[PDB]
Amino acid sequence: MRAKWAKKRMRKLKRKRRHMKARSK
Amino acid sequence: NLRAKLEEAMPIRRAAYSIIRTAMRAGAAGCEVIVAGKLRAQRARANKFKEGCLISTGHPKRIFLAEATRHIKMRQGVIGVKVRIYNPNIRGAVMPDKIEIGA
Amino acid sequence: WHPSTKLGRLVKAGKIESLYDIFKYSLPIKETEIIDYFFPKSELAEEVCNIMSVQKQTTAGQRTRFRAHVIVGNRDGFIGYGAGVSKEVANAIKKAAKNARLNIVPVRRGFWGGKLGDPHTVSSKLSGKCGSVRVRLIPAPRGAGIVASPTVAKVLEFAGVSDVFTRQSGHSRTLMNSVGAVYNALKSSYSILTPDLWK
Amino acid sequence: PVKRRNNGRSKYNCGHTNIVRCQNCHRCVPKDKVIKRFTIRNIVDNTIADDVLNACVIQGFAIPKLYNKVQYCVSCSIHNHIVRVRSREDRKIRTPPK
Amino acid sequence: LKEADVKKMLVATTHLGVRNIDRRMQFYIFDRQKDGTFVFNLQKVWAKIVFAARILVTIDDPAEIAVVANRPDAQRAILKFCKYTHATAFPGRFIPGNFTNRMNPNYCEPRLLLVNDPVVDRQAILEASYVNIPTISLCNSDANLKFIDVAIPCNNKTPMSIGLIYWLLAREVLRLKGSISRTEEWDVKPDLFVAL
Amino acid sequence: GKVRTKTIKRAARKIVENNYESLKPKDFQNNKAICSKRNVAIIPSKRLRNKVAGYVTTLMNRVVKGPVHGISLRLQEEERERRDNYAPKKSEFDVTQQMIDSIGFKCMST
Amino acid sequence: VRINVLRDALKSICNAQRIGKKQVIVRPSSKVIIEFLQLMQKNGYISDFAVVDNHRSNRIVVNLIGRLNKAGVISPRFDIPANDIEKWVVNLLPSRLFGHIILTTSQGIMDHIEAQHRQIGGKVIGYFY
Amino acid sequence: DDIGMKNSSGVVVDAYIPRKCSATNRLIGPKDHAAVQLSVARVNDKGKMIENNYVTFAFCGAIRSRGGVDSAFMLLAQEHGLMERL
RNA sequence: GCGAAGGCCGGGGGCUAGAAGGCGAUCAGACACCACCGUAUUCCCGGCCGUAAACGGUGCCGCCCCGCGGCCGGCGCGCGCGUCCCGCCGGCCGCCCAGGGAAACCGGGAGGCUCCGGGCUCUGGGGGGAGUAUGGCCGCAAGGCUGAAACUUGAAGGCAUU
Repeated sequence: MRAKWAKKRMRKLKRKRRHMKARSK
Repeated sequence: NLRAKLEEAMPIRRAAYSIIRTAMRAGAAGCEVIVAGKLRAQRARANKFKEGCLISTGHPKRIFLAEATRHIKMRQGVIGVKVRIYNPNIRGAVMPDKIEIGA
Repeated sequence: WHPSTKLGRLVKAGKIESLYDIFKYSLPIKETEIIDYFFPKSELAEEVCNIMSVQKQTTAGQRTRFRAHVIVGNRDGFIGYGAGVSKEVANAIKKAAKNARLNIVPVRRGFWGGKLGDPHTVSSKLSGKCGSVRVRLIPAPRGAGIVASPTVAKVLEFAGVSDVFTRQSGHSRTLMNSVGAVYNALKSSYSILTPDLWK
Repeated sequence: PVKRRNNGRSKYNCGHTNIVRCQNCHRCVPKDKVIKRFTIRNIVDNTIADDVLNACVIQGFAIPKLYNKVQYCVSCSIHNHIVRVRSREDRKIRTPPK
Repeated sequence: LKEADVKKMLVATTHLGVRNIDRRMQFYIFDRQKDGTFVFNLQKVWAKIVFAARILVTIDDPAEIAVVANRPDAQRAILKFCKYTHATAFPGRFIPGNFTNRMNPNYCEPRLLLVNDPVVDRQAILEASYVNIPTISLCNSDANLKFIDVAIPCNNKTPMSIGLIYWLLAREVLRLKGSISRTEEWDVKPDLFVAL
Repeated sequence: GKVRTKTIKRAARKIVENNYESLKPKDFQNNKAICSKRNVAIIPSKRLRNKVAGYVTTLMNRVVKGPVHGISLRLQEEERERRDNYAPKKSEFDVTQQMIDSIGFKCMST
Repeated sequence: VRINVLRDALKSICNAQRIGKKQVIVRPSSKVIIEFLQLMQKNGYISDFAVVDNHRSNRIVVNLIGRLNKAGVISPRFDIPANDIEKWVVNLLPSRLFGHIILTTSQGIMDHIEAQHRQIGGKVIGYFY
Repeated sequence: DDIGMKNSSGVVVDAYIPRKCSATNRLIGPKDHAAVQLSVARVNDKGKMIENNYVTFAFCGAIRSRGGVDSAFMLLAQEHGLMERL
């Protein structure tokens, strides 16, 4: 299910990007 | 005759059709002319022009099929032509497969 | 020439006066020789368009065959579009010509406004559809001419329609569908009940 | 494109049906999309049927029949040949073969 | 109509019709039996036989009317009809291309057609519609009149009923043109048309 | 065992109808002589003639007992025509009541 | 709901003509439907029409002669200026010579030709060609 | 007053005028190959024999495809007198 | 306001199956498929969440339209009288005449439409980048909802034939 796995990969990366912004600001 | 027409630059379809009709008028059941070589191209084609019924295999091919091969020469390169003419009624022998039957 | 159909046999007598007589009885023409009988002076104008090389994939390789489309028509009131397919470009053109003559149909024609004499436009707004392409043949004034795509323009010159306003809708780059549509519209020219034919 | 009008299941006037398990493959298939073949076989093999009757002391005994409904998924059915890939026209034929 | 014909039609079972019916066929139907069999008013059937006969008589060449039937029972009736009324006959298979293919060995261009059953002779009617040819057909209660210009209500399934209807038509066609007067009864019996 | 070729089969069917009187049903040798006359049938090839003559023998045994399609027997044709043109005496065919009364004919009423 | 009484009527007439039905029934009868049909009866496109009274909206039994080709309504009814009538006739009708555009005018419901002669324009009810 | 398109001179122009279907008044187009023109004979009072004159009936391909021709014909023949209205 | 499943937050409850985890095989490897054990979960109550190939991939109300059958509910008509028959109305369906469509197919419409106009709402405008970024709102969270541009590319896609 590459399209579902693509959205799982995307969500995981947006979660990480939120964590980096949480470390700052 | 075809080799001369091809050297006169007759179109291959026009030259072949002229040979076919003359054989058909002389009564061949089938006339086939194949012209092969670089026909106005650097790639080689093999345009076969055929009309009527022509047998392909068997001892009758020896008896009822006149197969003539030429190597007409054009500037770009050799164009080999084969004319095959099949006559079932050659007087001397009959087609083995054909059954004449009766009334 | 031996006539093959009981219509062709009435045409070898001359019993049939004009192609229009046969059209008024909606008869099917099966021999191109019957059209030739009613077209004595150098037959009728013929044009070859869209010769397409179509390939069927086989185990050995692609088999290229040629689809020619031919329009035949007088410059007065008749148009036929037919198509043939043969390995030989020439053979297909002959088959296309034969089919085009067999499907020759009449065009009503008419007046945009002034009724001075000869009909110059189409009788009404005529529409025909082949595949995606749909055509709109609308009357035009005597000053206008065939406002059409080059392909449709040839069909309207070979139908004797001097001036027509046309609009094509669809993939009109497909010339086979394009000529088919403007032919089916020009086959509806005598299927429309106008107040003129109400009696 | 859409191969079948029924969409491969008999769901009419319905938004959800019950879930059945394919007996061989143990999968979850909707009730509408299931093979549902009911079989009545005699309890014993037909080769051993007459000799069971001779052996049976009870007079007038009738051999028990086994009544079961075998339900399978499309994958767990085409592979067992219970249903077969059909021609596009043959697919339309709804009548049971034989 | 005449009384003798009505009694003959009653023993024919021409009135009897199939348990399925079509809305176009309802005009002819008189009533439905408790089983479901739809009887036809024989007078309505007769008017169709004579109306059809007048159309058959309007052709100049009677041998240009093609009578085609695939039904085994109809085979003898169509041939007898062709012997009494000169006409082209198609027994057994219609053979596709018969009316449309110039190079057909049975190529016939008819100006009328007669078909025993719209269903058993579907190909014949379809070809008639390709070449402007009219069509007259014998029709039961389930009648698909597509491409059928004139239709005679009858059982069209019972072997005897098929025979009487062609005989009732042959008789009347011959009488309208000349030959037997409607005063003098036909010497030929309708049992000749029916095949055992 | 060896399926006959369409030329052998077709020719044999033509020979059997043309020489139905001349041919005999169960004898290949008798039928070979008929087929090799160069008159009622001209077959080139000894093996073709033998093959056609053998089909003819099989087809002749079928013709006498339960005849088969593609063969036209004048003897069967006259008998078929006799029944086809046969008349069944007085014709029993000569000899829903509400409908009869609806026409008003009321035939056989009461 | 039934917003346009006339559209359903001219659709139920065109469908009947395509079937080849001689007579049809219109479920709701309006005064503007009768005026549109009356115009078609004075142009020969329709035959006799009879409004039965059901004591509600009323029905119309319409007789047809195969003569009518297309009957429709323009919705919303757009008021047409006098010089705009010809631009409408060049798109809505086939041929400047045949066809009719029915427009409600202060004088009354009239064809485009009648409106042109009186040199007035009005809201377009529909069209029949 | 004639059935053809006219010009200023009033001469009927165009060419042939297509037949109209008897039942549906629909012009039979040039390539409509399902159109039929069968005729029905009339009978004299004495001897009930045809007068060699018949009423022609043209039906369009569409009314034939619809399958309404059979009923149409009877009604048209009843108007023409050949069939008894009944 | 409601909203499958999974998830979450409190209480419980805990038979089965079983995301995780652990094992035994497999294999070149196998932390996959298959076997085995088993936690969350599955179940209930009070909430959150707000999503599904949530599909008829087909908004809603209205009109007409062609036959042929099946089933379901209600009602009426004959008839001996039967869970008959023929209707009617509402529903669910199958085939399909036209007609439509690029075709598959739709035909109780995807018909009545280049011959184009019954009313109302929503959405799309080559394929990526990208449902990303950022801002807002919402949720406890997971996430939901709204939603770019720079930049890239000449096709991506539908249906059908071989």
